[PDB]
Amino acid sequence: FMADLVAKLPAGVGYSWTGLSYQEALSSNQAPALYAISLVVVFLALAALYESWSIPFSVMLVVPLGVVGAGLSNDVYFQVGLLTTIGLSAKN
Amino acid sequence: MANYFIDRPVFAWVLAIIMMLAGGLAIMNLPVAQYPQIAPPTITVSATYP
Amino acid sequence: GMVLAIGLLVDDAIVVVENVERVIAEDKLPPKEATHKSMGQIQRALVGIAVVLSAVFMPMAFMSGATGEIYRQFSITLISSMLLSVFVAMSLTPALCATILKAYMVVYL
Repeated sequence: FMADLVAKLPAGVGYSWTGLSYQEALSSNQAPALYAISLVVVFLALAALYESWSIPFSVMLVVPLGVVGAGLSNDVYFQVGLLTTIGLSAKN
Repeated sequence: MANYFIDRPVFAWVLAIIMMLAGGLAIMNLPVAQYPQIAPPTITVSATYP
Repeated sequence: GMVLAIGLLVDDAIVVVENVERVIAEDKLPPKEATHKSMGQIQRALVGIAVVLSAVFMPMAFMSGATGEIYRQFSITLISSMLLSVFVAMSLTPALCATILKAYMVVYL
């Protein structure tokens, strides 16, 4: 919203983020790719142990539908905490 | 050690696929060059005296 | 990281001790030879799970980036975690138990 506000300012005026905002911007613009590759890795993890679509790993094949179904957000720690919760349920 | 993998077949296949993934990422993202960088490092000093 | 690594250790130890205790209670056997008999039943995934987790976390540490360095604080501690777990479950607990043990899809949606 502040970016659009600056877009409303007269021409010749730019903007940039520094400190914490720059770090979060650098995380966010590359977060989807790393999250996708981590999801692929964890899918291989939940596809290699019970030998392929054997018994449960075919129902974990339905997990991506639940993931896509899932403005409220979550912090960086909880994004790995959800994966760890999935892993601990898998181990259970 | 073979019996460890014979009774667990598709896991070796999974390892093969992750080897393909690593190799593809390496061959794509590496500074691929036609020839080895045999050229020694060079330091250039420039000064101007109008 | 190591906090999440804590919970994956006790399972193997408790399985080992329950097997040892059932063996001694059934055979009236001293703990040493009972344990020596005891490994030939549970040689299964408890090591294989650690092996698989180490394998899946193996190629995460070869890519760079600040977010990658952050993820190392999880990945390296995890691989060390199951490596220590597979060491301890086959090394330490047997010695103890030998030396101390006295004689709906919509519902999921």
